[PDB]
Amino acid sequence: VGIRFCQECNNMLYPKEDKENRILLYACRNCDYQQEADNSCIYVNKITHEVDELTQIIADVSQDPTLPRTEDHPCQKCGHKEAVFFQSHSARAEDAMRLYYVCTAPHCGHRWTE
Amino acid sequence: FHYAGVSAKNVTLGVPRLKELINISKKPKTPSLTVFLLGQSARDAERAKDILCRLEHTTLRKVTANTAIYYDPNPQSTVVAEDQEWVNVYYEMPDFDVARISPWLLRVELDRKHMTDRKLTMEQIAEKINAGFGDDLNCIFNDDNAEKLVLRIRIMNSDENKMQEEEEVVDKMDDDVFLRCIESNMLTDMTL
Amino acid sequence: GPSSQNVTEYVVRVPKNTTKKYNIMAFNAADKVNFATWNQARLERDLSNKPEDQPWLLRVNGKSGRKFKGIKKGGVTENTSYYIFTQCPDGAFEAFPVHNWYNFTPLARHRTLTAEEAEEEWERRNKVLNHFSIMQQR
Amino acid sequence: ESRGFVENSYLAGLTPTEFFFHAMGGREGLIDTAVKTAETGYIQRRLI
Amino acid sequence: LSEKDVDPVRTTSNDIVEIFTVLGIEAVRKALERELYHVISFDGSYVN
Amino acid sequence: IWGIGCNP
Amino acid sequence: EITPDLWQEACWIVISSYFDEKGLVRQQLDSFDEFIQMSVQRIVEDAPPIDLQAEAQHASGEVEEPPRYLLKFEQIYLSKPTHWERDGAPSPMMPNEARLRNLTYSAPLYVDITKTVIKEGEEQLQTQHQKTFIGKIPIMLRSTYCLLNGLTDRDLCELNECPLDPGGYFIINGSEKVLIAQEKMATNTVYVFAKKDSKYAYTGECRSCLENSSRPTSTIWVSMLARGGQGAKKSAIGQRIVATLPYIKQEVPIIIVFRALGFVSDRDILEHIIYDFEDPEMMEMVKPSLDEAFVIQEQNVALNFIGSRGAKPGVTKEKRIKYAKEVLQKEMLPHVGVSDFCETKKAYFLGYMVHRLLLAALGRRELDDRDHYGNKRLDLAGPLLAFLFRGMFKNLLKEVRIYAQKFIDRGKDFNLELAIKTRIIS
Amino acid sequence: RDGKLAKPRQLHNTLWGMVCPAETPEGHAVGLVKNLALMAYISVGSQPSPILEFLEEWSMENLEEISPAAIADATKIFVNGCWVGIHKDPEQLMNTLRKLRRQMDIIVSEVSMIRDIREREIRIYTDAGRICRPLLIVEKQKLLLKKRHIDQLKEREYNNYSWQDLVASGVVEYIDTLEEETVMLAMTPDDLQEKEVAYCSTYTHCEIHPSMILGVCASIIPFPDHNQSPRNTYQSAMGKQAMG
Amino acid sequence: AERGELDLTGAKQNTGVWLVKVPKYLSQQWAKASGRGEVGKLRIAKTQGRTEVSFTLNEDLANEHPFVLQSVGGQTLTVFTESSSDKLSLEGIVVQRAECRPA
Ligand SMILES: [Zn+2]
Ligand SMILES: [Zn+2]
Repeated sequence: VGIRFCQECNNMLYPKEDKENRILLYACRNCDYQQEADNSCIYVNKITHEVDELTQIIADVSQDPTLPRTEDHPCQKCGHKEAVFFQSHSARAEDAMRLYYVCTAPHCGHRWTE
Repeated sequence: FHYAGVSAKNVTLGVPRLKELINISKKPKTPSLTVFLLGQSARDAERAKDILCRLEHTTLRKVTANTAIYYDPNPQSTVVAEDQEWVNVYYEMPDFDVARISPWLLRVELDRKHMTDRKLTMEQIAEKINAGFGDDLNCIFNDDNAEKLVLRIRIMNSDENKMQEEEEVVDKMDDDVFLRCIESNMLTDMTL
Repeated sequence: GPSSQNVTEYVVRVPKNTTKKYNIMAFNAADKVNFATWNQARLERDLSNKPEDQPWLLRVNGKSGRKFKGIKKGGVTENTSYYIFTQCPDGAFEAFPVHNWYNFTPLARHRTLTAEEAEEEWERRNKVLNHFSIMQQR
Repeated sequence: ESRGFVENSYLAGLTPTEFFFHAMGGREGLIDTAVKTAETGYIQRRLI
Repeated sequence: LSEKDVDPVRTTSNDIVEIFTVLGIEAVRKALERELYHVISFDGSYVN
Repeated sequence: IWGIGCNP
Repeated sequence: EITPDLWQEACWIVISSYFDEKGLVRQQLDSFDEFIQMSVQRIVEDAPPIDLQAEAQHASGEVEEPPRYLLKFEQIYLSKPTHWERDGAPSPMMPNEARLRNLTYSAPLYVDITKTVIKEGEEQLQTQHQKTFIGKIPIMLRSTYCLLNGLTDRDLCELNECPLDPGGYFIINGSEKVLIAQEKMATNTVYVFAKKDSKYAYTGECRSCLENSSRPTSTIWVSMLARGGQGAKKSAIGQRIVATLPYIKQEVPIIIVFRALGFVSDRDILEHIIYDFEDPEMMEMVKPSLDEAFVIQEQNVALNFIGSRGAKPGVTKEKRIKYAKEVLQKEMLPHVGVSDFCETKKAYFLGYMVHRLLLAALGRRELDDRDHYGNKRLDLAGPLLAFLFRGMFKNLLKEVRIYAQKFIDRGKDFNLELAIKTRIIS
Repeated sequence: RDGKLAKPRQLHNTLWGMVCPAETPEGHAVGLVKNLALMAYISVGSQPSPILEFLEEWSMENLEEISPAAIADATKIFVNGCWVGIHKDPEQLMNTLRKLRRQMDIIVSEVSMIRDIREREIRIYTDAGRICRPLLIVEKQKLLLKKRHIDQLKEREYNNYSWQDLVASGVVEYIDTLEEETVMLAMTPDDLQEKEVAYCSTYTHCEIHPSMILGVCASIIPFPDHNQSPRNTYQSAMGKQAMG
Repeated sequence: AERGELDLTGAKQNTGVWLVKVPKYLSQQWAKASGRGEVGKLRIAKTQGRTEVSFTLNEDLANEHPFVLQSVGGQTLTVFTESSSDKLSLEGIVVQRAECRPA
C-alpha cells in the first residue's frame, strides 16, 4: 500500500515480478538492491474515497474561539462537558453536514462523530 | 439566478441565452434535451425510470466502490482471503486457464447501492468488459448474494504464456503498468 | 547506590585561541552513517569551478566508499553561539566556539547517466518500455 | 441571521450585519446593471 | 430519438446546431423561433 | 435583496 | 469598574480620541513620511557601488592601466521645500505661493558621495563630496517635511492655508495631485487557485519579493497538470506536478528543480515535500512526478536541464549550468534567500508549495480566494514613490557611469558634479 | 474596467469594517474603486528583524531534522513569507506575542500575527500594505476598557491621555483582515458580551461602534440603515457633488 | 597517511561530546576577558528518575542559567577540527544537545 525507499541510495523502489519463484519484489532502478514484498498488495484506489476525517482533525482545534461548543455531549474518556463541534471543513467531502466533535480541556483531544 | 425551479435542471436564460442563439454557438452553456415517452412508460414511473437508466451515461467508475491490484502468483493461492471460495468454484472447472493465467490481479469492488440504482448486473458488467476488451481480460464475478460485489480481472492468458505472441520475448509496458492503464481506461471509458 | 543521587560539577575553561578551529559535522539519520568501515577518508575543497568560501567534498575509503558533500550553514548565528564540551583528564569542561556548521549528504556509488544520453532519453518522455531495462542497458 | 436573512423592515431599521448583507445584495444588482449595458448594446448593433 | 419507448415526434433539444444536423433547416427555423420566444417571454414580455 | 426567486 | 448602559458616551469618547490624535488622511501622510526617510536611504544604500576602470586595450602598459574609480553614496539629506529664484538665491516656498505661481512644491535631495580611486600604485585616494545635489522630491503637504507641519491654526492662517485642510497631496506644476492607493495581490504568500480551462488542475503561486528592495515581484508557479489528457502512459501516471520558474521558457518538472537545489535522493525530496511519510495518499500523489524525473539523478544534470530551457541558450554546457545556478540563486524564491546556502531554505519553501498544492488536490485545504482582502495589499504614496525612486536612481547611476566611462577612457579625470543629471530624478 | 466579470466587483465579506460598503462609483468602475472606512488604518511597514530575534529566543528551531512530522511540532512560524522554523507549543507563543504587542517591545501595534489552528501555521505579517482597524479587547466576557480609561480620555486635554495611551494600555488593538478571520467579535458589549442564551462565550474582541463600517461620504447619510442599499451609494456619489 | 586524511581516532575511541546553544550576552561576557581560563561552573544534579543541569556565572564575570536537554536521536552529529598544520581530525560524536535560557 505504502511507498518504501532503497537502503543504499534512498531512492524509490519499484515492484517487480520474480519470474522464477513467483514472488513479488521491490528493486531500486539505480542500483542492484532488492527486497521481497511482504504486503503482497501494490495499487489500492478508493474511488468513493470514504475516509474518516477524524484522522484529519487536529486536537489543537479545541482552542479556537471562533468555533461553537456545546455542553450537551460529554466526552467518552474524561466525561468533560464542553465539546467543540464543527462540520467537515474540507473540499470534495461529497455531501456531509455531519458534526464532528472535539473534547475541550487540556490534552484529551478525543474526537467522536454522532 | 432567480429562475423559478420548476425542475432540478438549470437553463440559460436572458442575455447569455440570446447570445448563444444569435451567435449559433457550437457549445451551448447548458445543452439540454427534453424527451417524451411514447407508450405506457410515460404513465408508469417504473418504465420511465428504465428509460432514464437506458438514456443516462454510466461509467464503471460510477458503480465502483474501490479498486486494488494484488500480485497473485497462483489462482489457487488466493492471496485475498475472501475470493478463496468463489475462485475455487470458478477453478473447479477452470476456463481459459489452459493457455496460462496472469500473475497480477485487478480486484475491483463495486458498490451495491450504485449497482441497484442503475439496475446493472454483474453478468452485464462482466460481459461488457470481457467482450469489449476481448479474450485478453478475463473476469471473475461474484454472486449478488455475496456481501461484496467483486470482479477479478486478469491479463491475457496467451499473452502471459507468450506462445501466442512468439516474436521477441520482451515485456511491453511490463504487466502492472499495463494493468494500471487498463484500470484507468475502465474507470473513465467503459460506457456500461 | 550513589548513581541514584550523584551530583557532578566541573570547571569550565575557554581558551582565547586554539590552533585547530572547531566545526560541526552533521549527518542525516536516514543515511545510517557508520564509522566502523571508515578505514580512510579524504576531505578537501571542491573543484566544481572547473577556496575558503566554497563547499567541502568528503570521499570515504577512496573511490570505493561513499562520497558526501558538505555545505556551510547559510543562516549565520548573529544572535546564537554553539559550544562543544569534551571530557579531559583534568576533569574540567572545555568550551570551543563553532567556527562553521556543515551538513553532509551522500552520493550513491552507482552508475550515473551521461548528460547527453539523459537528454536523449528525456526526448522520449513517454517511456512505454520498462525503465529498469533502460538503466540496465546503460 | 448568519447567512443573510434580514428580519427587520426598512422602517424598523437594519441591524449592522443585516446592513452589510443588504449592501452586498445592492452591490450585486448595480454590477448587473453596469455589465448588462455593454453586452446588450453589442447584441443590438449586431442584429441591426 | 431512436431509443425504444421514446417519442420520435415530440422529443426536442435546445441546441439549434444539433437540430440542424439531425432534422434539417426548416426544423431549425422553427426551433430557433421557439427558443427565442422562450427567452423573450420568460419575463412575460411580448414581442410580435 | 429580497429572496432567491426575486431580486438580489 | 464597568461602564454598562453608559456605553453610548464611551464609544464616542474613544472614537473622539482616535480622530483627535490621527485624523482622516493619516494613511497618506504616514506612508509618505516613512517612504522618504527609510526608502530613500535604503535605495541609496542598496544600489551597487559604482565600479569603473579604463579599458586595458586603449592604453599600452599596466602601470596606470586599471585606474579603478569607486563611487559610493553614503547618506541622504532633505532640506525644507525651497524655490531657487532666477537670481539664484534660495527662498522658502509656501504651498499657497506654489499654487499661485504654478510652481512645484518640492525639496532638494543631497547625497554624500565618496569617490575612491586606485591608480594600481596601491595609493587609493578617498575624496568625499558632501551634500551633492541629485534631484528634487515633491513634498506631500502637511507631512513631516512640509513647511506647514507642526504649525498652529493661527500660523496656518498667517500663511493663507486652511487649518481644516487635510493635506496628503502634492503640488506639482501648481496643481494638487493625490496618489490613489493601488490594490495588489499580497507578496511572499503561497496561494493555490484552480483554473477551469487551464491544462493544470491546480496552480500554487508565490509572488516573491525581497522586501521590495528590487525586482517588484518574482512570481513562481507550482502547478499539477490535469489528468484530463488521455494517453496510455498518461493514463497510467496520472497528474504530474510542474514548475513555471521565472526566467525559464517552459515548464520544468518539480523533482528536477529539487535535485537542482542539491537534493538528489528521492527520500530527501519527499521529506521536504511530504512532511508526514505515513500518509499514503500524498505519497501516491507525488509518485508520478518522481517517475517523470527518473532520468535526471544528479545536480549538474538537473542544472543543465534547467539551463537548456532557459530563455537565452548557453553555447557552453558549463555556461548553461552556471547560468541556471545563478538564476536559481537570484530569481527563484528571492524572499527566502538570494545568496550562499539559502538552497536548503529554498528547498523547504518549494516543498511547502508542493505540499500545499497536494493538500488542495486532496481536498484537505480549501482553495484560496483572490477577493479575500487578507490576500490583498494597498500601495500607498510610500511604495509607489519608492518604486519610482528605485527606477530613477538606477538611471541616474547609469548616466553617471556613461559620462565617467568616457572621461576615464580619456584618462583626463572625472567629476561627480557634471555626471549627476538632476533632470532625471526631478 | 473593460472586463465584464462580476466576480472582482462584488462586495466581499472581508471588506467589513475596512472599506465602505455604500461608497463606490457607478459605471465601468462599480466595485473596483473603493473608499476606506472611517476607522481603517493602513500599515506603514516595519523591519521583521526584532520579531525574528524574539522567535529565536523563545524557540522556533530552524534547520531541524524533519521535525514537522505530521505537524507534531504544532504550527510553522511564518513571517512576511519566509518559513523561519517551527515551535512545539503554539498557544504559549501566541499568548507571549500578544503580551509583547501590549508592552510594545518587539511588536508595534501594526504587526499582525495569525495562527491557523487547523493546518498549524502562524503567519506574523508586517508588510506595509495590510489594512487594519481598531477593535476593543474582550477578556473572558468583560471589555478591558473600563471607567478609568473613559474618564481620563474625557479629560483628554490637560490630562495628556490620548488614543496612543489607550493602545499602550492594551485596551484596544489593531486587527487586519487575516486576524479578523481568527477573532470572535461582538458588535456591542452590552447586547452580546453579557450572559444570555449563550450564542458565543468566547468573544475575543468588540467593535468600538458599528457605524464606523461606513466611509466619509456615507457617514453623512442620516438613518442609512432605513434606506435601500443602492440609495446610499447614490448619496455618496451625489454628496461628492454638493455645493458648499 | 596523506594531507587529506581524516584522523578518525576520536570516532574509534567513541568520545562523547555535548552541544549547547548559549545566548550572546553569555558569549560576549566570556569573550570580554577570554584569556583568564575561567568563565563559570557547570553543575549537574541527578535524582532517582530526573536530572537537572545548571550553569552558574562567575562572580567576576557578572560584574543562574538552567539548561534544557534536547533529543539527539533524530540526527547524528560529529565534531571535526581543521588543524593549522593541515591535519584534519575528529574530536568525537555528539551524544547530547542542550539549550541555555535566561533566568
Ligand atoms: Zn537503490
Ligand atoms: Zn475528553
